[PDB]
Amino acid sequence: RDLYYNDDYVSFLVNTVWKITKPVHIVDYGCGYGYLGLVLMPLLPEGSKYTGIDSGETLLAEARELFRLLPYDSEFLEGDATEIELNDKYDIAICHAFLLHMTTPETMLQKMIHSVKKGGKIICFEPHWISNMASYLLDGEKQSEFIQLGVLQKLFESDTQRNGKDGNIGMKIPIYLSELGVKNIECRVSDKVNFLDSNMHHNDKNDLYQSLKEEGIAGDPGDKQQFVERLIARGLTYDNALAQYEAELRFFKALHLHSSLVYAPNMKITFGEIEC
Amino acid sequence: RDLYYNDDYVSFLVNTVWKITKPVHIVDYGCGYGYLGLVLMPLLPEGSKYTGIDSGETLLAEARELFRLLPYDSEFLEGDATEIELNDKYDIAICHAFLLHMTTPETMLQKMIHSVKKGGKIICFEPHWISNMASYLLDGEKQSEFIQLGVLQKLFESDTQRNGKDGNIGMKIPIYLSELGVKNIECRVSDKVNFLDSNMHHNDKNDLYQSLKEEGIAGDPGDKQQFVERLIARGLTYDNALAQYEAELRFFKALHLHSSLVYAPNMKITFGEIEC
Ligand SMILES: Nc1ncnc2c1ncn2[C@H]1O[C@H](CSCC[C@H](N)C(=O)O)[C@@H](O)[C@H]1O
Ligand SMILES: Nc1ncnc2c1ncn2[C@H]1O[C@H](CSCC[C@H](N)C(=O)O)[C@@H](O)[C@H]1O
Repeated sequence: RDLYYNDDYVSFLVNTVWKITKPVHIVDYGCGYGYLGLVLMPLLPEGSKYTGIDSGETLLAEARELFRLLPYDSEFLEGDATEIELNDKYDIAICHAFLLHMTTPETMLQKMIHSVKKGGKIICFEPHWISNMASYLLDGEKQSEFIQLGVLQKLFESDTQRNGKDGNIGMKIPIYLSELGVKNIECRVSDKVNFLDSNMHHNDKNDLYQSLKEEGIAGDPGDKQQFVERLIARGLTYDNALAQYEAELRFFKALHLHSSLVYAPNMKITFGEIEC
Repeated sequence: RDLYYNDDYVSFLVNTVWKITKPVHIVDYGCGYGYLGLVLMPLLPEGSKYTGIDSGETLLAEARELFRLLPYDSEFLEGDATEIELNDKYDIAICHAFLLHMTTPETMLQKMIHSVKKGGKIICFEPHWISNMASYLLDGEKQSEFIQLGVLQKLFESDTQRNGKDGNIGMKIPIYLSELGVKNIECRVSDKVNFLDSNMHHNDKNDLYQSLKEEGIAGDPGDKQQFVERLIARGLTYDNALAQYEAELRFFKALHLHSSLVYAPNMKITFGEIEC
């Protein structure tokens, strides 16, 4: 949450850009444990309703227990978002890091749109891995030493061509929304930038490091052979998978609590309106 | 201007993030024709003073004529920003796409800081070419086809190692500011995303295309031989310079008025405070 979005910036989107003043009925697809709800409900007009959809039974159990303690009206539906049939029309349909797992993104977006009432809105929070990866700066190390953008670029394109899952879908949402007839389409990059400051000595700096590691940043690549073979099987040559391995190994050994790291997740927020 | 920043987002930074309520005395280094002033003065408290510094005589002539028609108190000083000696202390020292042209960024930043009064602020608007380049999506084309991130990554790192000019300095400002003792350092990514919509048929869509081209997006690479030799001389191999050429040629031929393009300049806005 606090690693991808600034609290003040999300409030900016809600109150200034989207100008939401009246309570809204929102549906969140692939809500997980209700992340997007924990982010937006506090900023939405009092009286707003939050409905999350997810197939993970355990996830919904955590979500329910989590929102049980909150003063927000929230409900969670268990079911396959690609087949679930809703009976109501919502003011806003949203999702966070959901569409990138869909083999047929456009279709799922189509379904989300159909669940929105005329004059309603659709907001998608999706990542753009390639811009995310290019948004790294490690003091004392050349980016190309621990991040092979060229290899990553080919790798993410290959995976998408295979199963269909698009890790860079965040920048394509505007186009999918356009083809689907959505109006007033606009995309925005979360303004969030994380800065692990080597000269900041405070508990907050230590907490940021913990969050970074819990997110898997600069994780151990593991067994070299399994790694190279795993990548080669995804559409990469041997010299590419190797360069990638040595790159990840370098990052694993270079990053530590005392380091200076600047990172902008580059999350993509696309929204548009449903033709009245 | 409108290609790199959203009007509402800049106002957000001024009023909500920086919370500037009292009129401020700001100095802009390498102001060019006064771009940053045309952007911030309208949003700053009435009574604010704008002072720009630049070595380009013609540039300052245009700036003066441009601000002559405006209701903002503005003055332009002609001189080398790396040697100019100011007699006053400013509330805020700023710059836009200036530090990337400095061979010794840290030193110039040091000078900017010295021109700021205790309790004052320093705001730097600098680019991050690599994240800018990775932030491209062209419908109907694979990013790796018209943009070689791997080559660009090596290329920009090489240039920096040579003359010292850093095209990716935007993400390093926080670190330079940290070493210089600046407090409350925070970086933000402009939330701007340009979307040339193939399904939008309106004069605004045509204007966006014009702006994109005037900025040099997808420009003709020119003579193949001169191009490859030019890059090789900058620290790249032959197979890299060639891949780069064919990449730029593809973009030049693929992008047109009817295309769907999504682009997030990824400008980096770093700011901090001078200890008082
Ligand atoms: N057909 C489907 N229906 C519902 N959920 C699905 C799905 N296919 C994949 N998912 C899932 O989609 C979610 C996306 S990952 C987590 C998303 C959540 N909004 C967050 O940002 O934390 C997972 O929790 C997982 O259960
Ligand atoms: N030592 C120096 N003193 C003043 N200007 C300098 C300089 N070294 C380079 N420059 C310049 O720095 C500027 C940076 S490019 C333009 C910056 C302007 N803020 C804009 O965004 O439009 C140029 O106008 C050029 O004149």
